[PDB]
Amino acid sequence: EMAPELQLEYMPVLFTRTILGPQGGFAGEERLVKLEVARKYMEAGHAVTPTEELRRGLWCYNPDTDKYDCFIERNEEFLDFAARKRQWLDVYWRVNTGYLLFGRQSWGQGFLINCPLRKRDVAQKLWEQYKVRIDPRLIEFREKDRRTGIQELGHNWCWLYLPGAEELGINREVYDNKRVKVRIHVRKMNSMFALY
Amino acid sequence: AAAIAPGPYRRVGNIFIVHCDDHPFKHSWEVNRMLRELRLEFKGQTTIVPDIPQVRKRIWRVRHIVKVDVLDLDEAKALIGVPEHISFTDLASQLPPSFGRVKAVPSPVIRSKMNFMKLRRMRLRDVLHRDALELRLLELKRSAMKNXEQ
Amino acid sequence: AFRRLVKRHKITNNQMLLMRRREPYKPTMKDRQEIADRAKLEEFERKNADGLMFVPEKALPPWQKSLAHNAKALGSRINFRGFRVRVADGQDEPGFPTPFR
Amino acid sequence: VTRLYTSYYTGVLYPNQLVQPKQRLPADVSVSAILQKRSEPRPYVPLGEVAKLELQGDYYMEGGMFQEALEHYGVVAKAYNYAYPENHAQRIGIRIKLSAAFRQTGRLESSLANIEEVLRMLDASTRPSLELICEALLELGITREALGMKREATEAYEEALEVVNSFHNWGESHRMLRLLPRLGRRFNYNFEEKFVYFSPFDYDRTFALVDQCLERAETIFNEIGDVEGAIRVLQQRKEMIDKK
Amino acid sequence: YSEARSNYDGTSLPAWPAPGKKPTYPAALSELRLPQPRMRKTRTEWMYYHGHGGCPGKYGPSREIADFEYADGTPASISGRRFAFKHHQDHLLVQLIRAAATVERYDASGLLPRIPGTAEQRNWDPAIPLFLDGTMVSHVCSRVVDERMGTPTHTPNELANRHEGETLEANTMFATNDPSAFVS
Amino acid sequence: GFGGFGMSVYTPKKDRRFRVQPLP
Amino acid sequence: RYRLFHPRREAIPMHMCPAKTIFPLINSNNLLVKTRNSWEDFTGRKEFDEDHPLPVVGSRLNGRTTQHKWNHWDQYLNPQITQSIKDLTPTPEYVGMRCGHNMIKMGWMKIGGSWKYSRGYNDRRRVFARGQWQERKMTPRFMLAPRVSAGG
Amino acid sequence: SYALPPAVGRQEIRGGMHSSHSLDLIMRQPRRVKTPEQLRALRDRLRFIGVTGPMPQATSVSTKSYTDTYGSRLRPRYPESWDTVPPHQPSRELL
Amino acid sequence: VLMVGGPRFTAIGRPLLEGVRVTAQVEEQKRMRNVVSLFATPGRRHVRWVDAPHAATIIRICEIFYSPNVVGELDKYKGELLETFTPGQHTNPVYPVDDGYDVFRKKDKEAMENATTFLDLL
Amino acid sequence: VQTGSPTHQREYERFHHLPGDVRTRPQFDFTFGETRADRVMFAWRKRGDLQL
Amino acid sequence: HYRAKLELDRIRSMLRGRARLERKVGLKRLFFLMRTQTRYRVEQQAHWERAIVRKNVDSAAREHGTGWQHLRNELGRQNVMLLPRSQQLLAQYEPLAFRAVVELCASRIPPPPPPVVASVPEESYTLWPPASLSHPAARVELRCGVERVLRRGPSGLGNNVNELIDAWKEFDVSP
RNA sequence: AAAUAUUAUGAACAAUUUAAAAAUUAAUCUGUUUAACUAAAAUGUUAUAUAUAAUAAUCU
Ligand SMILES: [Mg+2]
Ligand SMILES: [Mg+2]
Ligand SMILES: [Mg+2]
Repeated sequence: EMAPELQLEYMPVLFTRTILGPQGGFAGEERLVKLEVARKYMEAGHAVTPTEELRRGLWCYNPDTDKYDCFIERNEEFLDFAARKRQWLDVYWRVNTGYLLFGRQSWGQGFLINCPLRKRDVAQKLWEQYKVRIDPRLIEFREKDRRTGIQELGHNWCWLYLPGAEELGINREVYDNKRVKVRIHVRKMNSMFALY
Repeated sequence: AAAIAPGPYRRVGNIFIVHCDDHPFKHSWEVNRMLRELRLEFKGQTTIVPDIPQVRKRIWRVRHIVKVDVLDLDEAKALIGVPEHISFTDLASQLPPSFGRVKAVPSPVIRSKMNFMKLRRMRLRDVLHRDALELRLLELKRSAMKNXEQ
Repeated sequence: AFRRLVKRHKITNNQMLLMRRREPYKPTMKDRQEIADRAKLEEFERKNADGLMFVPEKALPPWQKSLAHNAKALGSRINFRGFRVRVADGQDEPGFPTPFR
Repeated sequence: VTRLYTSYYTGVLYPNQLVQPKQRLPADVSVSAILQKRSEPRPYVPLGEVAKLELQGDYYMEGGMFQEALEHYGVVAKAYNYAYPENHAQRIGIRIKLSAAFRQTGRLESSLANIEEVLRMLDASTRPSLELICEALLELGITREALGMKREATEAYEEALEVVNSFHNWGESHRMLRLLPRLGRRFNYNFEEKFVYFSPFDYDRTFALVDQCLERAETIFNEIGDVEGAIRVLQQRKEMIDKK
Repeated sequence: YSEARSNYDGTSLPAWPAPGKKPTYPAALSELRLPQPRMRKTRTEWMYYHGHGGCPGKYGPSREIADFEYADGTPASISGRRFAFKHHQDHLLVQLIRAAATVERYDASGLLPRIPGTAEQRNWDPAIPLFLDGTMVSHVCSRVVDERMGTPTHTPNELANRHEGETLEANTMFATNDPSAFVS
Repeated sequence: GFGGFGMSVYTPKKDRRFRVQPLP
Repeated sequence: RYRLFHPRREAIPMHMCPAKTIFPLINSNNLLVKTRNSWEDFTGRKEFDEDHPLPVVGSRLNGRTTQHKWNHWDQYLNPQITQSIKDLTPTPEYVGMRCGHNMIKMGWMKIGGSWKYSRGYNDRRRVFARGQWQERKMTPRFMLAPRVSAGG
Repeated sequence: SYALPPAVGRQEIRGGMHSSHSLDLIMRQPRRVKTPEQLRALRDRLRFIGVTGPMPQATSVSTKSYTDTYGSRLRPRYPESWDTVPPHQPSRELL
Repeated sequence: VLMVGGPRFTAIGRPLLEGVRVTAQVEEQKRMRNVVSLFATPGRRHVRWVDAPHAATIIRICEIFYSPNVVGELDKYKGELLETFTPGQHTNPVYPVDDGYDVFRKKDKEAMENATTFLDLL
Repeated sequence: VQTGSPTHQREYERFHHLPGDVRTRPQFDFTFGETRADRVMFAWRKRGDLQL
Repeated sequence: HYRAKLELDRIRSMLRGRARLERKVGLKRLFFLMRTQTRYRVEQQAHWERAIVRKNVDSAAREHGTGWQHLRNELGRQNVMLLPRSQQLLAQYEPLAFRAVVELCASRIPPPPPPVVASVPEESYTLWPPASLSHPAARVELRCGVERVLRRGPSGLGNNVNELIDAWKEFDVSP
């Protein structure tokens, strides 16, 4: 359905190994990846060209023995499960990779903030700069932040609990399959983006 | 009562009443430009604007300096003394376009020449009245002298 | 090198005592310099959207018109087609096909 | 800086706001004598509320709701007759409006009766307003031409002309408005101050009344077939606008 | 005499209840959407409630009613500031009427979208649901204002490098349908 | 306090107006 | 409190300015429009009744007015009032003698005003000149251009 | 809908009277135009006076307009007082 | 008219009263004592002398008349409109602030603490 | 900032506009008795190797 | 450079000593005095004056058992619109009226209802003409105007409204 | 936007940056004056000295 002039810059790719990122995919996915990214994948061995027998079934990377000896039949339910596990791993990677910037007001050169950050604001910035929709109930502040919040100016962090991990089997690859560490950085911005 | 409302359906929009609660000049020039587009020049000013996406974007950009109230079309028709069979398009067509500060011109020199052209058109209306009087009198005199000679 | 004697303005609203800048909705100096550069560049690109239209000798700048006229008035006095004088000055070559060309 | 005029902006003081007096008829000459020489050849009253009512009545008359204008005029005319003594300017003016409303509703006989009563009150008055007498006999002429008395309507219009040409000052309306273009000191911007213009149809209502009188007279003369009368009326109208 | 009107027509609600019945009282708390904190209305809020916008001597009977009148009932004359205030009221009414007419013509032409808010507001606020399936210096100024105020923050290049044209997709695996998560 | 670390301080003239009494 | 939470509908109450102020006949099926288009078209105060005229209490713009001197239009319309040599005034485009200082980059300053912000005006009065901002690095155009001939 | 009151699908310090009490009462009372037939039967009789263009004489012939009687430059002398503020300078209104 | 009162009554208009005839006579119209504003910035050389004679009308109030329209007796503490009116009995009686429980309550003199008022409407 | 006499406003309350230990009352007070040679009025509690 | 020498030379009598004797010293003194007094009148006098008035009204209310805070908030609630100057004048010269105001504020009397939005009558939706009578809404408005005329002040027009409405019939000439 | 007049008021390191010093041992800089009268007017510096704390006894 993609226009031909755009599709010229892509190529169909079957992912042999799960890769996180905007140009990645789960093991056994037919995906239109860009030319350079697909070249990198095929050079690293994490992807192949989608032949018909490969679309029927494909050998995938087995992390237990560190070899590509794990054959997988591409089924409807398998594609559904793999897409869901990929979504879980992807949101974990997004939340755990980078910082979360909060531009707020602070009177003078003080050490604290005027209005402390709450779980609503944390989820707002998550959706804003990570494109992640969550409910604020999953956010847990530190012990020093349970009372007021992220009122401290500078490098902060909190916990983000991700409940559905045991059903997908994400206990091994992730350092902690129950919660994520959300690095937060609050900056005194008196510019137009203060709003507080 | 547990069923869906029958009969034809009418679409009803909204209008915003925006009030500037802080000094606009204390912020960057871009927020000041957005407030100028909203027609808010000083703290404590109130304007009425449509609910179009442009106005929504302006209000979203200045949402920390203004207080906005919403009134639907029926609510405004009730707030002012206008019947329900009379819309707002006919009232807008009735009200004159020569109301104070008729437009936003790109330059005060353009504003000056617009006022000059208004005065010039008034003077031209009077001159054309007098000249039409003169032309009608001339044609009447011509016809009268022709009918008298004949 | 700006006016050290500040301009005075009739204060009609008490907030004019507080405001420091005369037109707050107007972009700052460097910002409007960049805006003017960008607008003039866009206008120049619009003007050059079509190719360089070659121009006859009469619609030339004064410092080229009479030179190009005198360089070939001798050959123009004798009416025959195909006479060209390769004058040094004039319009430069665009480097690509042009609809006016 | 441009002005958005969002907040309340107090008006400016300009010489065009000078309170212009009313042209008064001399005490010696009388409207009764003019008509004869033409035929020869206070208690408390809520005046604010009745003024609201009269404004609403003339709004109805201008919008075309003649019966409502007539009843409003009747109420406010009762109020004025109670509030003012005999032969008063506001009294005669409001019954002028009342006769106009009667004529517009179609009660032409009562309109003529009221306008004749207006004429006799003007005769009884000492120094009536020129605008008042001109408007009164203009309503008289319109009522006559509605009844079918076209010659008498033309006579009323011509007597309006002969009163305004003998007792009205054509230059007093723009005495303080004539040197106003000399206040402008800027030529690149704000140069409309050098071209400020004030229409005489707004600062001399007697001029507009007589203009309408002559327009209706010319229309009646064209309908009848009196080229001489039409030429005379158009000449006088041109002379009036030229004087202005 | 004396004049007392809170309305243009002079009409009003019954000031006193029926004899022997409990009266009706206005809301004493400030009209704040959150249930807490609860704060009694200030005097300025009471003025706004009773119709004098803000301070006294503005948008109320104390300014609309005539200042005086003659003993014989004759009203006063029209002041220049009175005419200016009438023009100001007319300007407010014209603003309202023109805004409503603009909304009506936009709805007739079909320029009102079915999705609430603008794209910037949708990208910023997560409480909005997901809806799937002459001169030119002033124009350049508007364009640069849009470029500066559209995206207040960028996605970190470690996730999606925007210089290569890489963008992240909405990951709604842990989202919720009820708005109570953002309301409460 | 509205002082701050970087901001310089000044000596404000003490307000000597007549104050209303507090209420329960 | 200065953070007031009230419906901003109250900031502009329409209780005293309904639609009937603009359309007096709106309650009927008529739409006669009667507006005050601006504050400029104010003809002035007018007496409601003859018995109560307006007072004669002058304003500054109305009272602080000198006497009238015959101008060119008056003298051209009636040559009888040209009785003195002072009537023979020059063209009206002539303002008068120079009454100020055209101090550069400041405008036309008033005599006896501020002099502390003008030394370019002193260097304009005295023929002494400067301007090496263009010469500090590059040579002038007459030095860069060659001569086509010994006569030019 | 045409029949239902405008204050039916409203999404919404309770029990006390607010400043918008009469407005809320008008919004709660049922609508006075029930059908588009009544809407058009009321709107067709709506007449515009200051409109640019000709107007019909369907009902009466002898009834003339105020402009047809007194021209366009002439206005009725309005009572000018603090309560009655008429539109001064009828020539300034023409653009 | 905001309020009309006397030695025996007081009509508190909220916000204004209706039915009051306050007639006065305009005696003078003149400029009050001039207030001179001297604006002189110490930096520049420019001084502005602004005279302000505050114009004012001097009026002598000739007569004050009041004819109200009463609806009925109004209860102050209950807040209701009383359908019956009895001038012999106090509508809202008062009681002394002394219950004996407050030990550290500052006691005033007994004559002021136990003092009943009279009946004015009789 | 000094706003009152030592009876109403204490000497360490002048720096209340600053964050930190100046908003707490000190542990030691040398104002009463023999005046210190270096005129040390107050001393806060030792925060590690630093004492204010 | 203007220094108002000719204007300030007349007021050297109000000074004393060297300022009264010598012209330059007196001119400097009077210039400083006028400038400082202008500054005080512009940005400092109103604060002191309104504080005095507020203190007087607060003491008057404390003599009755309330304070300026509650009194001001309840005056705003009851919609009395009495400036602090008028409150002070009542407190000093009409103590009975001030106490009546305090009693009104302290009582549980319902404050006046908010202003009513102008409503359009049901006669506006009447098909007119129904196929020489007035519009029903216009007649209703005329009756309301007549009632509003007759409510304000006693007049000889009479308390009847029908005979006052039927005045064009009185002016009419029966054919 | 043109035609004219003038222009010497003068910063060295470090950090970050194809996005934000957000490193507070970091400042990102042109100050400051500016007010017709009478009224109205919404603004903020208080301290809390004990809970991983304080006050106390037995015994190994
Ligand atoms: Mg030579
Ligand atoms: Mg003051
Ligand atoms: Mg240039």
